[PDB]
Amino acid sequence: GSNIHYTNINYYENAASNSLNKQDFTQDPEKFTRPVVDVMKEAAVPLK
Amino acid sequence: GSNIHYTNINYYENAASNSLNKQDFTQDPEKFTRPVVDVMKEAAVPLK
Amino acid sequence: GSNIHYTNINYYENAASNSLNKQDFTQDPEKFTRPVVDVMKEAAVPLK
Amino acid sequence: SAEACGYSDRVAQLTLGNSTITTQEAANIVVGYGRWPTSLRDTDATAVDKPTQPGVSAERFYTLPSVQWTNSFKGHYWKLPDALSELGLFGQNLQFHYLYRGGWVIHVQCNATKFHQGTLLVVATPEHKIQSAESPAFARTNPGEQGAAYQFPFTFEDGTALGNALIYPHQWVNLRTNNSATLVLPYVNALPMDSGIRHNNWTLSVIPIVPLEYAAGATTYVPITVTIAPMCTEYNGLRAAVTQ
Amino acid sequence: GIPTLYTPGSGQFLTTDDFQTPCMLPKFQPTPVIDIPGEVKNFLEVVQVESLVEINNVESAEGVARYRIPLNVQDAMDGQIMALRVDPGIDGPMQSTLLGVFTRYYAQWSGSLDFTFMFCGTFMTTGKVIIAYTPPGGDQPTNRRQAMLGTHVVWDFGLQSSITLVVPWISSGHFRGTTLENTIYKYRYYEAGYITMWYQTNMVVPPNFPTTASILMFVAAQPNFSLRILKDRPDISQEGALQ
Amino acid sequence: GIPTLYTPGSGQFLTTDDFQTPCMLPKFQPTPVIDIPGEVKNFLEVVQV
Amino acid sequence: GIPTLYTPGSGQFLTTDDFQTPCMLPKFQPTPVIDIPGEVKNFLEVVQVESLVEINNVESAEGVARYRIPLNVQDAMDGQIMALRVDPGIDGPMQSTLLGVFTRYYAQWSGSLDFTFMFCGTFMTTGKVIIAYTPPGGDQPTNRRQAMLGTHVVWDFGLQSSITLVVPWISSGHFRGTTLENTIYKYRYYEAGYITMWYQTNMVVPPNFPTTASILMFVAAQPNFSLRILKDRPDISQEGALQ
Amino acid sequence: GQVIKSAVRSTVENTVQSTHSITTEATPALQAAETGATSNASDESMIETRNVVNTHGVAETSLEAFYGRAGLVAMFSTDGGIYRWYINFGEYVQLRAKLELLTYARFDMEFTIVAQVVNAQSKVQDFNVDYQVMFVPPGASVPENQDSYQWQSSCNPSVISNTGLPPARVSVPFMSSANAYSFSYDGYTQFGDTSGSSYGIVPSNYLGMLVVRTCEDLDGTRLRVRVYAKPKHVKGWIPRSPRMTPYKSRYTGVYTDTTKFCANRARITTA
Amino acid sequence: GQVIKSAVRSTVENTVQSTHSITTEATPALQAAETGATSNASDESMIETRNVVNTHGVAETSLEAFYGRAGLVAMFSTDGGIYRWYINFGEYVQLRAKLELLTYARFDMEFTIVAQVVNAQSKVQDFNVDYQVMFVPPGASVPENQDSYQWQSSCNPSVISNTGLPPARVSVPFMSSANAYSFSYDGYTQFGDTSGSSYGIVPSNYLGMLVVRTCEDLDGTRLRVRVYAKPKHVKGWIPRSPRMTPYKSRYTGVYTDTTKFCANRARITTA
Ligand SMILES: CCCCCCCCCCCCCCCCCC(=O)O
Ligand SMILES: CCCCCCCCCCCCCCCCCC(=O)O
Ligand SMILES: N[C@@H](CCC(=O)N[C@@H](CS)C(=O)NCC(=O)O)C(=O)O
Ligand SMILES: N[C@@H](CCC(=O)N[C@@H](CS)C(=O)NCC(=O)O)C(=O)O
Ligand SMILES: [Cl-]
Ligand SMILES: [Cl-]
Ligand SMILES: [Cl-]
Ligand SMILES: [Cl-]
Ligand SMILES: [K+]
Ligand SMILES: [K+]
Ligand SMILES: [K+]
Ligand SMILES: [K+]
Ligand SMILES: [K+]
Ligand SMILES: [K+]
Ligand SMILES: [K+]
Ligand SMILES: [K+]
Repeated sequence: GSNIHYTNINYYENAASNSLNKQDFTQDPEKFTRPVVDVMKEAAVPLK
Repeated sequence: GSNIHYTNINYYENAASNSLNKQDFTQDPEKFTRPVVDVMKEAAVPLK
Repeated sequence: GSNIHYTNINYYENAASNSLNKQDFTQDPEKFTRPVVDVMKEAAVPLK
Repeated sequence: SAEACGYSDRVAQLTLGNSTITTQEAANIVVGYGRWPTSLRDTDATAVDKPTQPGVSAERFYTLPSVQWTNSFKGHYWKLPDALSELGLFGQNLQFHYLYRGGWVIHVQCNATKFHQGTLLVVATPEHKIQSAESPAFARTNPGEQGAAYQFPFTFEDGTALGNALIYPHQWVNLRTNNSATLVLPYVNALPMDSGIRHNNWTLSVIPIVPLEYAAGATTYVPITVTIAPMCTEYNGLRAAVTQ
Repeated sequence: GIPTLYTPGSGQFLTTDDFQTPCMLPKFQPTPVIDIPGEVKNFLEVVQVESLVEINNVESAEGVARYRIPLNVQDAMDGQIMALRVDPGIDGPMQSTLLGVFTRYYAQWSGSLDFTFMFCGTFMTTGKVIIAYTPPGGDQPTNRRQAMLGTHVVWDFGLQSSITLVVPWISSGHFRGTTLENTIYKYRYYEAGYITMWYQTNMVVPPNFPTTASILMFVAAQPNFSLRILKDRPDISQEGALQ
Repeated sequence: GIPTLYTPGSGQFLTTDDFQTPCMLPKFQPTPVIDIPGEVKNFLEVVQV
Repeated sequence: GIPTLYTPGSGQFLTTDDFQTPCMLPKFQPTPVIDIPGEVKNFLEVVQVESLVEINNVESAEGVARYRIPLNVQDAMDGQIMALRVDPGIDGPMQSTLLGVFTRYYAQWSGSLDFTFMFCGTFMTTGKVIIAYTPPGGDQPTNRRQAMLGTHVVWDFGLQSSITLVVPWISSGHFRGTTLENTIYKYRYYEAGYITMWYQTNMVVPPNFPTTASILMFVAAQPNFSLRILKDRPDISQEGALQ
Repeated sequence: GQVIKSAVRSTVENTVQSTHSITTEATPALQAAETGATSNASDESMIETRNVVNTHGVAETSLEAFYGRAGLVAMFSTDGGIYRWYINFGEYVQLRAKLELLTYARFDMEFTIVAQVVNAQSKVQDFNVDYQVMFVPPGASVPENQDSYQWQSSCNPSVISNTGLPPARVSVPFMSSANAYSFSYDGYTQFGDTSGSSYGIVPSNYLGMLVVRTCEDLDGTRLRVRVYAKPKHVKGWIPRSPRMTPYKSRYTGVYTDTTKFCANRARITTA
Repeated sequence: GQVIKSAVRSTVENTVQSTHSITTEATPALQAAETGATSNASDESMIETRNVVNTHGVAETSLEAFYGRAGLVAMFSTDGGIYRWYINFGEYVQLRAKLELLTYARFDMEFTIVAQVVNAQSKVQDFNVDYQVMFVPPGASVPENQDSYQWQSSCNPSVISNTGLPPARVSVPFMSSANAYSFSYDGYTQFGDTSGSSYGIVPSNYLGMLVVRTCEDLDGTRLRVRVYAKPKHVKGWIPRSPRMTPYKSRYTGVYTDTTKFCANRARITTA
């Protein structure tokens, strides 16, 4: 996959000149998948 | 033969971009040449 | 003449890729000029 | 002692489940690539459902129909797991699941007498393709428990040299020396598990390289028998039974 | 801009070059490496495995029969059974073996060779044969007495069905060319010698038994064997694109 | 001048390449990043909806 | 991409350049270096070895006879025996010597020279000769008296058959050109002088003995000798490809 | 588990001096090929040997050294300024035969593209033109013409170069959905079909196609293209019996039967 | 063992001041060439000398400095778009004569290839074309035509460049099966043959051939090629007597007999 021996040195003044970002993580999708006020546990019924 | 002063620095993000591997060893061929359960010493007879 | 600040770094795997050797000395030519068993001093006569 | 003097005893007993196989003229036991069958590691697995591991109901010896070593005999082969796809609970588990993984213990039997001569190469080949024909017949790529006769032994049915088949796990049944061959095979594939009705991981071949000959008047009817046992098996993706 | 001076070789495409280059899929993450039996790291592991020699390469032998060395009850003594140049990379009985194929993928070789033979007659069939290796210098030995002066082993048929004759590495140089092509390169210079087999006594059998039997011949590289300079295998070719 | 040897691939335009290049406006200073709800970092967050 | 600026010289092929370049066989492993006698690291080791001067290069002398300096019983005194320019790289008696060949592979030289002579007459043949080196400025000396004013050695024939005349390095500059080509370069400027030989007394022999004898002339570089600026040896040439 | 170890070496085995042996105990020469094991008789046991400190290396036969060089995998000319090449290594036999020496293998690859302009009579032209090579994964739309919209290549990777520049080159990672590429597959491409045409091919080995075009239309000439591939970072499993018959088809290993591999000689007793 | 040491120096020997000597003891000038030894008389012993701190170096005469530069070894034109050159350095005399100054030598080499297009009248053309140089080791199949399958070069090393790019260049290691190349061999190429044609040539010096082609067909023109070789990392043994007669053949050292090396002069007494 990705290298653990990558050399990141910027040759230019402006950050716009830099190469692509190398993070690429993902985050908990809750803000999109479960944007509700009241927590609804997986083991219980949703509405009661 | 091979150098003892080789510079190995990766310029790219993905390992697929890296140059060829530089190990090149060989291993005991037993798993192919003598894949038997019972050890058969060179000095004794094979079957008895 | 030759530099005292030369940078010698090998970029390739095989020594055959390296640049020319930088020693260039000469050695006592005795094995060619005086390959004799008995030493013959410059101050004495050769044969006696 | 056999292990003390550094040799291999000619007798052997193989016990799996409710089955036991014995031989008094063996020639050691081969363990393919030096590896015994093993379960799928959590770091190699991909299918998420809890697997089925039938145990003794499927990991036992199944004997297939015998084959006659005729004068014109060119050899015979069987595909695995194809050959057992309809035998016992191993077959049932193979049919009811999408995925299967397992090893094998193979025992080839062929006895004659000290008055007979002949030599059989017994080889287990991974991914052995039957490609001597432009369009291979299903009857030959998946011959079932009856197995199929060789038509092109010299080229190993795949365009390679028979003599180089020794690069695969094998033994020989040389009548003057032994009457059986035994091979333990681990699961081999480029995947952690696969379909047992669409892919055959191993092919067992029994090929006569030195024709069967004998003192005039001796028994001429000499059978070759194959007994195979699935070992360390597991299945995933349960559903209704499906065969190829 | 850092001052630079580009040199000869710039822009060339050397098939054996070894540079780093941009990846088509820079963020791609491959499937995990799983546990698969039989990993090989060097092909020397393969040439050390014995394979059959197509030793009986004569008009009368077709297919499988070409692997069998004919043996029969003699009515004369000291007769010859077979002969072969030991060179692993030349055209002949060795070319279709594992050792031969890989040797043919290289230009030079070195190391001892293992020639193993298995007798396949009946349990009652006996015999003693001598297998000899004749280092280079002259032609193959003409009779058993001459052959016997070189490296050899006397084989007695019995419970242990096989015997090994080690053709030790005996060469002027550390390596030998894999071909003996003469017309252009004069490589006959590298001939490694011959291996011959003779009846030491005779093949003997009981009444009504097969008076002919077979010997299978195997060959493999020893642990001190190696190859150098990769080259295209002369056996693989084509006359047009494949469809 | 440092001796160099240019290799195959030189001058090519690989759409997925990732090099640093001179900026058209080297001293430009972008507007600040403000607080906007719903930031997404990976589309896996979307296919899970 | 790191900003760079390629400069003049880029792409040129200078035969004496010294860069690192990709190897055709990156993983190749050469045969071991074994113990072989006579290793040489610098050709200065070779030019210090004495070799024969083709001194008698006249019409009447063919082949081997050209290495012999003629000596004979005189009936007059102070006569001359031979003469030669000492310059090691010019056309003449020196050009076919070891020293001459290598000097001809270079444009400049420096150092003292060793001229050794071996008398080859009978054990009973006696004589004394004077060998002189005349530093540049004029023409070769016309008589023994003039020659005797320069560097010289008086040689007495006896048990020790040879004598050495060292032509010391006496030059205005640290080096001299190896050619004296005048028409274009006016290199006659570098002439190093002459070496001449004269009868000091006379060659004397017993009754009925050979009244003529020979002297062999050797030349070699001294330990303070060196060469600069490699150039193609003018003697090696061809008019068409060789087959 | 694994009952046979695999210790690594960087040089071949040395030879140790040995002496004569007259005994009934040790019998190194006696073997039994029936066991399936290769002889274990050593040089030192068969003859009297001397000491040899053997420093011969083993590097050139490593998988990396054997496979680590470029080989031709595709060669074609555009037609109407375009060409569609399905990625597979069965067209040119040399590299194909090499890969088939292993059953399974993982490796990255370096692709190198060499292109030139040729006329109708197939004569090379000194003409620099821009060309585009686009990788179209299975499922993506393949351009029908030299100017179709797919050439926008906003997602598909593309490489644009010129016949006047050095050969184009890019690396690709190990892309199979499997954990290794398979160079021998005894199975079918799908369930419910047992026709011979779908036997012996593992679909996961096919990663798509390369479609090529000249960015603008050539006048009466065509673009000639050669694609070379070089395996890198090779890991392999299960050595196979080498191909011993000519290849006949690009997608199958079908062959013509033969009764011999090497040529015949007069007699078995004359070397 | 070695009874004569070989200490290394980086400068020539200094001159030390000396004075007169009138004695019966020391006689430096007296020598005996019969012993086979070169005179050992020093400057300081033959004349009165002064002190000279000589800093002259010895670098330019080292083996590396002498051999370390490129020289032409091959020059040819394609025929039918192809040319087969057997690797050997006997065609062009300059480099050949240099190598023959040593009996045995080990060295790596840097090969440089310069190619241009020329027409039928041998006039150079400004035409950029791709060319391929393939190294075919002995035993490998040599391509018969410009488009034969061997050009796939999946194992044979090949270098593909263009007449429009700088000269191609690659390094090669010390490849002989021997422990040193031999530039003088008093023996035969094989056992059982004593014909003159197989005398004086050591086969291990022949590593194969270079076959060249233009990747595509030229129209009426040919590819002109020059190959240069430059020894590197030189190690040499046993200096030899320099060639003193013209070369006549590419593979043998045969020559025309002569009665003199240098030209004659009027008399031995006139310099
Ligand atoms: C955009 C630049 C284009 C460069 C080419 C990229 C090609 C990507 C595909 C790589 C897949 C390689 C798989 C090799 C296995 C095939 C084996 C077989 O033929 O059976
Ligand atoms: C693929 C690129 C091609 C570059 C050329 C590679 C050539 C490899 C061969 C090198 C062998 C050099 C041996 C020199 C000794 C020959 C002496 C002789 O002629 O007798
Ligand atoms: N078919 C177009 C002409 C071709 C064209 O402009 N194609 C565009 C839009 S369909 C494109 O995507 N071109 C990609 C390219 O050529 O790079 C027309 O309507 O005349
Ligand atoms: N002879 C071929 C034409 C030439 C050709 O396509 N050759 C192929 C396969 S034989 C090749 O290997 N070419 C290598 C190359 O030219 O790079 C035909 O049948 O028309
Ligand atoms: Cl041959
Ligand atoms: Cl031959
Ligand atoms: Cl001159
Ligand atoms: Cl002059
Ligand atoms: K819930
Ligand atoms: K259970
Ligand atoms: K070792
Ligand atoms: K044994
Ligand atoms: K062995
Ligand atoms: K000094
Ligand atoms: K002296
Ligand atoms: K001297």
